[PDB]
Amino acid sequence: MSFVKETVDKLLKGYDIRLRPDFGGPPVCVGMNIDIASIDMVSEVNMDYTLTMYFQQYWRDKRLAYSGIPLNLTLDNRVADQLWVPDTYFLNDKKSFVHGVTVKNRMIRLHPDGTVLYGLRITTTAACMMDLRRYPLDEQNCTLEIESYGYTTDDIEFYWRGGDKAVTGVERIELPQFSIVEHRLVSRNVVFATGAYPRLSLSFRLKRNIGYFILQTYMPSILITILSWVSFWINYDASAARVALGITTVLTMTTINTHLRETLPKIPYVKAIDMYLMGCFVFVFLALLEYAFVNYIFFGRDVNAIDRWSRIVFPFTFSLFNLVYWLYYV
Amino acid sequence: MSFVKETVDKLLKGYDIRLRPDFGGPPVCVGMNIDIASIDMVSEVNMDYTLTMYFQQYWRDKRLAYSGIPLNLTLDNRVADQLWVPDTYFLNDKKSFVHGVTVKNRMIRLHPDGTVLYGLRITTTAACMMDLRRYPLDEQNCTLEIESYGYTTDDIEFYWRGGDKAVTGVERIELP
Amino acid sequence: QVQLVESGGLRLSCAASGHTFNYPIMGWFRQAPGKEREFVGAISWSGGSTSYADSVKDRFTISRDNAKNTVYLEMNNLKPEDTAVYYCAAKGRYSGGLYYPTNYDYWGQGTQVTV
Amino acid sequence: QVQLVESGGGSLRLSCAASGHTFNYPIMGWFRQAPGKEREFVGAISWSGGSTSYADSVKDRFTISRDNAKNTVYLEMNNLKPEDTAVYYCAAKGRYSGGLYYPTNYDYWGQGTQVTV
Amino acid sequence: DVTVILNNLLEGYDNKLRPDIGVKPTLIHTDMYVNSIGPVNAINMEYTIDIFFAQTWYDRRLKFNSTIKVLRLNSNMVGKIWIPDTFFRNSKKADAHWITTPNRMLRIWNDGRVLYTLRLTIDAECQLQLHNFPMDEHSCPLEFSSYGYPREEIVYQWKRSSVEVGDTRSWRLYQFSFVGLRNTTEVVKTTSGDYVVMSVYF
Ligand SMILES: *[C@@H]1O[C@H](CO)[C@@H](O[C@@H]2O[C@H](CO)[C@@H](O[C@@H]3O[C@H](CO[C@H]4O[C@H](CO[C@H]5O[C@H](CO)[C@@H](O)[C@H](O)[C@@H]5O)[C@@H](O)[C@H](O[C@H]5O[C@H](CO)[C@@H](O)[C@H](O)[C@@H]5O)[C@@H]4O)[C@@H](O)[C@H](O[C@H]4O[C@H](CO)[C@@H](O)[C@H](O)[C@@H]4O)[C@@H]3O)[C@H](O)[C@H]2NC(C)=O)[C@H](O)[C@H]1NC(C)=O
Ligand SMILES: *[C@@H]1O[C@H](CO)[C@@H](O[C@@H]2O[C@H](CO)[C@@H](O[C@@H]3O[C@H](CO[C@H]4O[C@H](CO)[C@@H](O)[C@H](O[C@H]5O[C@H](CO)[C@@H](O)[C@H](O)[C@@H]5O)[C@@H]4O)[C@@H](O)[C@H](O[C@H]4O[C@H](CO)[C@@H](O)[C@H](O)[C@@H]4O)[C@@H]3O)[C@H](O)[C@H]2NC(C)=O)[C@H](O)[C@H]1NC(C)=O
Ligand SMILES: *[C@@H]1O[C@H](CO)[C@@H](O[C@@H]2O[C@H](CO)[C@@H](O[C@@H]3O[C@H](CO[C@H]4O[C@H](CO)[C@@H](O)[C@H](O)[C@@H]4O)[C@@H](O)[C@H](O[C@H]4O[C@H](CO)[C@@H](O)[C@H](O)[C@@H]4O)[C@@H]3O)[C@H](O)[C@H]2NC(C)=O)[C@H](O)[C@H]1NC(C)=O
Ligand SMILES: *[C@@H]1O[C@H](CO)[C@@H](O[C@@H]2O[C@H](CO)[C@@H](O[C@@H]3O[C@H](CO)[C@@H](O)[C@H](O)[C@@H]3O)[C@H](O)[C@H]2NC(C)=O)[C@H](O)[C@H]1NC(C)=O
Ligand SMILES: *[C@@H]1O[C@H](CO)[C@@H](O[C@@H]2O[C@H](CO)[C@@H](O)[C@H](O)[C@H]2NC(C)=O)[C@H](O)[C@H]1NC(C)=O
Ligand SMILES: *[C@@H]1O[C@H](CO)[C@@H](O)[C@H](O)[C@H]1NC(C)=O
Ligand SMILES: CCCCCCCCCC
Ligand SMILES: CCCCCCCCCC
Ligand SMILES: CCCCCCCCCC
Repeated sequence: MSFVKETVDKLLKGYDIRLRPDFGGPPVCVGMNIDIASIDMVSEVNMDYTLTMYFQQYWRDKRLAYSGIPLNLTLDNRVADQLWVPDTYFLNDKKSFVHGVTVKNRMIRLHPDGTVLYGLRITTTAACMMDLRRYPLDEQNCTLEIESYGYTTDDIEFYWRGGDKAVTGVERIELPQFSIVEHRLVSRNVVFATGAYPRLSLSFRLKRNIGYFILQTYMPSILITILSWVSFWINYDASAARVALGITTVLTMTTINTHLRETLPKIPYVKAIDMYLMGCFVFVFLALLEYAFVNYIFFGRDVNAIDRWSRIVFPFTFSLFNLVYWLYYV
Repeated sequence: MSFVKETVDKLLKGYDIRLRPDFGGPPVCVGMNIDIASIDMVSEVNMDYTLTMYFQQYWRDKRLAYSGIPLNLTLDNRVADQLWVPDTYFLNDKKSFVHGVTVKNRMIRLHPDGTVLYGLRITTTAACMMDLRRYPLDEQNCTLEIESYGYTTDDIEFYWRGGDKAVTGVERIELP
Repeated sequence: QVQLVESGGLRLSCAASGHTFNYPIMGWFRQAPGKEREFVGAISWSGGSTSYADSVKDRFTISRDNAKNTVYLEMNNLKPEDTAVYYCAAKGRYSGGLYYPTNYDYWGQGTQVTV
Repeated sequence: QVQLVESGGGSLRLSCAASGHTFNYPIMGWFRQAPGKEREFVGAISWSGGSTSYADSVKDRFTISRDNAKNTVYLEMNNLKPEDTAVYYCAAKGRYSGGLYYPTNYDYWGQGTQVTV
Repeated sequence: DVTVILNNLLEGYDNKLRPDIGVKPTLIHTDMYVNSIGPVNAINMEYTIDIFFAQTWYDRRLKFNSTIKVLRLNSNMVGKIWIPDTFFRNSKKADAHWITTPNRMLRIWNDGRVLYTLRLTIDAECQLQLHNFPMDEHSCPLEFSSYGYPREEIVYQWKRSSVEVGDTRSWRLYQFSFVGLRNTTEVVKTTSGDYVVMSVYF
């Protein structure tokens, strides 16, 4: 107890934070581990995802070695300022924090051989590019890039501790709309003309679940188009009925397209859902134009030929359009 | 070159930050100046409006009086924590802050006669009650009220430095 | 409130009944005679997100179905070190540590797979 | 600006009618000035018509109402005492003026009516 | 060795005063690397930008003669040194990064050259003339200057070749397309004095 206190005092005495371990020696090797609690949210509008996690950095330092105390020491969180820590930052971070209730989620653990382990609970809102061109049938690939700020590869070398076992909690992630297909870890050195800087990267591939979209966005449009096709089987002189059917189908299509504001209106890009809705709109418009032709040709100046070929060509053309769309986008 | 260092050290030596200029004398007279950078939004829902400004205060302090240096000294902004400043505040603000990138957007400037210029970059959300009965044919009057917190007119007085030209940028402001 | 029944022995199937959402991650352990239970592979609740032990990688595979039958296991490369009874277990959402049996609450039974 | 006009002057009802930019000066206050004595704060009323505030002397005797449909404030009096003989004024106050009991904070005043009992 | 140099250089050096306070203006060479221009939030008339901003100046008080000439300082000493008061005029809510550690690097050479680099994520204001919407083009500025020091005290200069931009494909611009950039420098007149305002238009 007392001798433990004097051991800690001797360890911290004459230890300059401004000096890295082996200032003139070979570079210090930092092993990084992550235990990710969950990915809290993924927003396409702001183009980013929120990740909470336990970042651990492990490194050796001869200055902080002790002896005669075989048990492993876990010092208080207030020693972080007293001890030197590597400068590490997330390149694609927009806003992150270290939890601070009831106390700061920060741990420093020393070992008798001078080794140090530093752990932090961080919630980072990292930013990842998204290709919402194939939305909602897309498959995003988001990344977290860890990099040293001041030091080059000649002074600090980042690596994954445990190879492919560095990152854990992918099973623990549970996103409502997305589903994780694969995760990857890549360590490398970004090469600059001035020098080389180390970098690590943890990447996730996130497929999107399409059952919800197929139920809400796609199915009503198909049903409305099929309803618009009903006009061809009604008597050609039923002007009020056929015109009301066609124009109300057009109105329903427009109503769906406008209150579809849930599906990414705030940021505007041409996605795949937009093309599908446009195709359905064009089909119902052509359906009404067909009765326009029928009325003018046959009423003014034994089924009529226009309806006869329309009944066969409208479903066939819509099926071909659907086949082309699904094959191209999948 | 060390003369400036000795002068500022002598000025800051034995300086009481809790005592206003002329504590027992007549009240200190403070001029104010504003440059409106932008009126960001004017929300009818919340009946408030955000406003960014450069807010500057001028006051004469005999304690910070020097000689032999014919130039106005612009010191580091951290000296504001050592010097006395007015306890000004916006009475109708709902939320406000001083911008802090790259450093604190603050400025202290001294003059040989003793004048002190104190500038801040402030974004503030002020309250503006609105008579929306005639909406959208309405006309609103949104005010910003500046007042001393603790001191009274027996200790501190305010004025618009430069008179009617004490506020600028209003012609440059654009709103949707 | 998670009744687990494992069957099979090679293909194994572990059916779960009850409040299965509260116990998302489910995995497999094996106990040889005169040995402790050792981890064999775990699978998450949603879709394909699984982990495997290095000692038995690429010879045991785990898949999931959104049904009461729940998870399936596929076995290859029978060896004298596979003479162990295999248990199916489920874990709480926040009970960290996949490889440790003590973190798991509700277990199935042992299926001997002796060569 | 706002133009105030007091009228009226034992059920007595005084009326202070306001015209102009009445919204910018929501609070309206009634004062009284007897001969010799200085102005005293009789009462105050808000914009919405609620949260009326009366002085200690006449807290229960008088009652002040409001109706923004015509921009007029009514000061009713139930029982009048012979110390109440005075010139009654109406005034308007800004939204960030200050206290209610001090006539200096009030910007626009009225000519004031006379009451004797 | 290095530590004794560190405690030696601090002695004296009142940080309140700029280098060459009474002699000449302090010349600051600025460089900027635009990581990406975030989405242009037209609803609030703003756009997010991520930059690595470096500025270099000369301080004669910090000269030290020793075997090392590439010395580096912990962020705490960065706060004991004088640094310029540069700020972005059109910023709405800008901020540097701090996790895992404060992202600020200060490197001093033996000849008194000081280089200070910061990573910034600014939300700069960009007024939009939406009369020609959706057939519109905009020139969003990012302008900065010293807050307190006029032209007679601090003078900014672009280091070389304006600013460097990464690969445009990595940028998060979905509603708009990038059509290049340009740089400008002027002397904006204000009540406090004349200030050298640098600007980059995208
Ligand atoms: C948006 O809406 C707001 C809503 O309020 C609206 O605000 C009002 O704006 C008007 C102007 O349009 C303001 O009116 C002016 O107020 C001046 C200050 O009045 C106070 O101080 C007077 C004394 O002088 C002060 O200043 C001198 C130095 O200049 C100083 O030495 C003094 O110590 C003092 O600080 C004071 O008289 C006045 O009134 C009180 O006292 C008088 C005494 O007779 C009494 O009659 C009053 O009842 C009251 O108790 C007050 O305390 C004022 O100087 C100025 O005067 C003009 O007219 C006079 C003649 O009438 C001229 O002599 C003078 O040169 C000026 O031309 C004027 O009255 C008003 O105060 C605002 N109200 C509030 C609450 O802020 C905005 O205008 C609207 N604007 C927009 C853009 O929409
Ligand atoms: C909301 O949703 C959450 C999500 O899961 C629910 O969470 C769980 O609640 C139940 C309710 O009790 C918890 O059950 C218990 O666990 C405790 C603690 O167990 C540990 O420590 C004990 C210390 O004495 C130890 O004995 C235990 O050993 C057992 O477990 C091991 C596991 O392998 C087993 O091998 C042993 O044989 C033991 O069985 C264990 O290490 C335990 O004390 C509780 O005991 C009660 O129930 C048992 C069985 O009926 C009974 O015998 C006891 O006498 C006692 O009455 C109980 O088993 C469970 O741990 C929670 N899970 C998590 C992940 O937190 C929650 O219940 C839901 N609530 C509501 C309101 O919806
Ligand atoms: C989401 O999308 C991102 C962006 O594309 C993907 O990121 C890339 O991932 C791949 C691997 O999946 C990375 O490629 C790898 O780099 C490794 C290290 O390169 C070293 O070697 C080079 C050349 O010598 C050095 O310059 C560098 O500094 C490193 O020292 C390679 O070892 C990998 O190997 C494959 O190619 C090499 C040839 O180069 C073969 O010899 C190998 O046998 C092997 O076949 C690979 O090349 C790539 O660098 C990553 N890019 C970025 C920007 O991070 C994510 O993977 C993706 N995620 C998902 C889940 O899809
Ligand atoms: C230190 O600060 C003083 C001011 O406190 C500086 O002197 C002042 O300079 C301004 C001009 O920058 C003078 O203002 C006006 O200038 C216009 C012309 O530009 C003129 O038309 C006006 O009549 C007016 O003079 C100002 O009067 C003057 N001083 C005063 C009395 O305010 C001074 O230059 C600064 N620097 C030094 C080195 O002293
Ligand atoms: C202090 O921490 C060290 C770090 O692991 C512990 O040491 C190792 O201990 C584990 C399990 O106890 C072994 O599997 C490793 O082989 C050990 N060596 C290495 C290099 O990791 C150590 O036991 C801890 N001290 C205690 C428990 O008193
Ligand atoms: C930008 O600034 C640099 C440096 O001052 C200058 O050389 C160049 O001409 C300017 N314009 C462009 C388009 O780069
Ligand atoms: C979906 C288009 C309308 C279906 C008409 C059914 C015709 C039945 C012919 C026997
Ligand atoms: C809207 C166009 C309708 C055209 C009606 C038919 C034109 C004449 C066909 C011979
Ligand atoms: C499962 C996806 C179905 C896509 C629509 C099918 C169209 C059928 C046309 C009659």
